[PDB]
Amino acid sequence: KNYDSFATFIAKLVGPNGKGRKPGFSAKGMEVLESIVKSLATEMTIVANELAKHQGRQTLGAGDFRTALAVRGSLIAREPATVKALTEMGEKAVLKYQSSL
Amino acid sequence: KNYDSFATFIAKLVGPNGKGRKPGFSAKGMEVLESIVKSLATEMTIVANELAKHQGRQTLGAGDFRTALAVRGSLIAREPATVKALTEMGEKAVLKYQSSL
Amino acid sequence: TTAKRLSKKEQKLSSTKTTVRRAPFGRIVRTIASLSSADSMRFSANAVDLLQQGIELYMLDLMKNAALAAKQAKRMTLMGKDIDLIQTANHEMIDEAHAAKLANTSSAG
Amino acid sequence: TTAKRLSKKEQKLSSTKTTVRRAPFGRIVRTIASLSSADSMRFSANAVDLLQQGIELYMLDLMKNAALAAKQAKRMTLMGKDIDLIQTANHEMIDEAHAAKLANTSSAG
Amino acid sequence: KHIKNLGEEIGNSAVRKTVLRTGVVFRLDKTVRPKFHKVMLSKLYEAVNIAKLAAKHSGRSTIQPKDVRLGLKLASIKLLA
Amino acid sequence: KHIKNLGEEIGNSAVRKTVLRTGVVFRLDKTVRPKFHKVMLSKLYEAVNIAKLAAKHSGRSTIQPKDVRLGLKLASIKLLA
Amino acid sequence: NVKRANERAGLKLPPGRIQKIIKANQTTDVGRSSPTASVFLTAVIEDIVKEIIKGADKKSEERGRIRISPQDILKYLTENGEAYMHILGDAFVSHGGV
Amino acid sequence: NVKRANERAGLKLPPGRIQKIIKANQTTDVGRSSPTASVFLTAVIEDIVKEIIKGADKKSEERGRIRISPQDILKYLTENGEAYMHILGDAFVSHGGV
DNA sequence: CGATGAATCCGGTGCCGAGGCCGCTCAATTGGTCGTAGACAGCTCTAGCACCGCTTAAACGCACGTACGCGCTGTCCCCCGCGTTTTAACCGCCAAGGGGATTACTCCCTAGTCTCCAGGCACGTGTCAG
DNA sequence: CTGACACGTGCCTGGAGACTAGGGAGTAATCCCCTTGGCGGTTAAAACGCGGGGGACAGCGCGTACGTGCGTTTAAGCGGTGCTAGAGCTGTCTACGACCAATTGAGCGGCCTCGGCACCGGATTCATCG
Repeated sequence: KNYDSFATFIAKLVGPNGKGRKPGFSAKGMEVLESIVKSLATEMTIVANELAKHQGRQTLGAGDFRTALAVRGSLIAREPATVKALTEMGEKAVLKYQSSL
Repeated sequence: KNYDSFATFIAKLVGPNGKGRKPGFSAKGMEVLESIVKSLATEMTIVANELAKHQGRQTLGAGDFRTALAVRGSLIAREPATVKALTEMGEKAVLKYQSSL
Repeated sequence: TTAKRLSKKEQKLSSTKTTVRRAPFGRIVRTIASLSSADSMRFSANAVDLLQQGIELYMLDLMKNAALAAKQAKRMTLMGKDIDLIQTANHEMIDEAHAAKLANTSSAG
Repeated sequence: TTAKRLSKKEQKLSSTKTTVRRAPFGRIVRTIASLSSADSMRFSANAVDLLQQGIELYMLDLMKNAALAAKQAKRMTLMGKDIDLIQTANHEMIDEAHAAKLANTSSAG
Repeated sequence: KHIKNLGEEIGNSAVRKTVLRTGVVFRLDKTVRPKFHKVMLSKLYEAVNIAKLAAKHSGRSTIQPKDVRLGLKLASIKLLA
Repeated sequence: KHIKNLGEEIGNSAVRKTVLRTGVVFRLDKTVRPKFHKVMLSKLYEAVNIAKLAAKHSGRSTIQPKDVRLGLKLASIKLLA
Repeated sequence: NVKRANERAGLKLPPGRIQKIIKANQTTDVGRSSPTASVFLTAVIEDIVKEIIKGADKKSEERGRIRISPQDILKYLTENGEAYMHILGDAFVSHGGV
Repeated sequence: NVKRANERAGLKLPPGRIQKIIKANQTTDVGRSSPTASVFLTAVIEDIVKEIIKGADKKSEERGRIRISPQDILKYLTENGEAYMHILGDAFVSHGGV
């Protein structure tokens, strides 16, 4: 039986580098870099699910999560670019996925 | 057609005329006396479900609520003086309805 | 001994009347609701009372803590720098810039 | 300035070392786990190391805040009555009789 | 009428009243007022925009008690209990 | 006598190192040490007994990393992120 | 019939209504939720609310009147009977004194 | 086979792994969970992780060495780039000093 | 040696909320299976506990001297107090229309089962990075 | 330095087409509750100028109470060894939650009354600066 984690996929991000090299990592930071993803996922999913129950719906997609991201940006009073770029990227990714239908 | 509120039952538990004074109730007393029950039944069940999920089960057979009440009575530094009495009362009630079958 | 009597009256007799009147509170709430949007949002008749009962009771605790700190610092009056200590020790830092646009630029209702 | 020189290396030691040694943590943890019951709880080999990295950092933060509060009062040193102010400013309710009974009377071993 | 800018809608006497409601300190200096105004408005802006977004997410236009209750709960301020 | 009385195993050196770990205050009076120990022990008890209860509720008689990782979250102290 | 399930378990509030809010937070993966969970919780909550009401009634008559109001719950009793207050430590209740 | 999920939305992390986490916490009033939420969440998380790694790596070299360490995560990109820091809440990273 | 503004208490008033009715229409029992979940006896191999000997870092207690907390006093300036003037809640009343709330319906996009093969997980290995 | 991570390999089961039922979300229709808004007449509260006083900041004196250097323990700590409690996976029988008829009274929604609390008017403790 196998275990499911992001240990390899975290090492699979952008490391090919010609102008800066340095595609390095270590096993000490693996634990924190893989706990970050889980923390963000749980934190935003909780708020998206709670926000869903207001409408009386029972479906989550491309909606409640986007409003959850907006709420977690407003609650932080972050710079507008931080949330704006992230949501624009998310819309681009969802459009790329749904292009092929 | 039908609703979810405890006004009739909340205005019923205490036996009136203990010395000759039936318990009166204002309009704003009901709001707080229902919000207390709502908050208690929400937080206690959340902490009783996040522990049954931790064990890896599917049923909450009141054995997953005893160790949630104990956790909530220990987290608040509340001495077991008034937690053991509540636990005994709840256990006595459970048997009452169970034995009647 | 005038402030002592004023506080004695305020603590007990005025347990219902809020510090800031209803109409200015409604005006500021309506003004702030239309900030960062493009539509007149309207409101209800019972949400404003809940908003008041929340915000004022939130500020009272903070002021009590700040006054306790100021008294603990062997002083008798209260200064603004007392509030900053509680704000830092309780986290949730405010973007200094926003509060300014809120108190200064914002001008309507 | 020996205190300043030692504080210079304290962070570098903090990057890899711990304030209280490992065995005086394994005991303490075992002794407290053995209370409120009559069984040997039989700890693991990683729970202790997980507990340390949380508790030590939490109290580093607490004492940092307390020292910041002490500096504000134009007082160079640090006193105990500065901790209580921070603790009550964070609404962290505590029990004093139980804490005194815990600290004063035990055997560890 | 001459001055209508925000903040002063929270009256100068409001700060005195809320600091006098607690029987610890009976005086305050000149700089207490702006800090109070900034803190109160900084909290209220978030606490109202959260409710506005939650309302608009479910259709509708008018805010309602449920939306402000949810906004207060999410703003780390816990109401009647 | 000695009897390794509890709380002293967090010696004065640990408190001094914790205070001097930050770089804002380099002195400490005699009231700090008796307060640090009682501040620590209550939190340690409230974060250890929760994990012990969670470990006992699932059968078993030994505490694992997941139990203490749950207890730390429940004790209103967040972990690595 | 045992429609008097309140009489069956010796309770006053209806266990079904408490189960309705119990089931609202089950985070999936659990489901099931045997009916013995509602009786225990209902008994505990009933004891808590009964004690609070009895104390507030006993202490309201000192000011007079025959009513229970948020002022007579927030102050007076909860700051006196803090045992049931700490369990819900975030009071911030209503139009009441302190 | 479309199982080449990396080139589906140009992302790297596998949407499925995030989706199981999404389905772990969902009160028993929702279910459903259309498959287009996982893509959104995974894209957001992927951008956050890529940005933090790219930021921290350059500075983790000036101090020396060619690896990434918990102290080399807590320093700089969390202290300098607080935009990707305040979103999570507290830091409490590791044995990373101050 | 009296005695201001008031320390609180008595005597009513009438104006709208809380308590007693009053039928009714779904929500809580009641019987009837049944197919998955929780229980539980057995086992096999893993890591937690307990002890020995040596070495060296680290906590520890004492003498001594200086840095710093605390009480005193002159000050002067900035906050409160009080009368007065300006504003603006606010309550009663009458429109006016936006948008909450219910129904019909119909078509899309999740749920679930059947079949496959290549991406991800668990071992050798060495060469540099703490 | 020495051991740990990036490179290389072998395998298997979980992510994928894929096809279908079946219900929930989008959307036009309809009316009536409820938000906003303008008028005004008393009338309370916030804003404002002025004067006297007490409270924050600042030097000096004092003395006791931390910080530091040094000799002296003392348990942290390594590596080894052995012993066994209990985590962990498997195979079998069954109790008890789930979904579906059928029945029936208890509490939700309106009405009707009568006192509870907001209110004012009047009689006075403590006190007090002459």
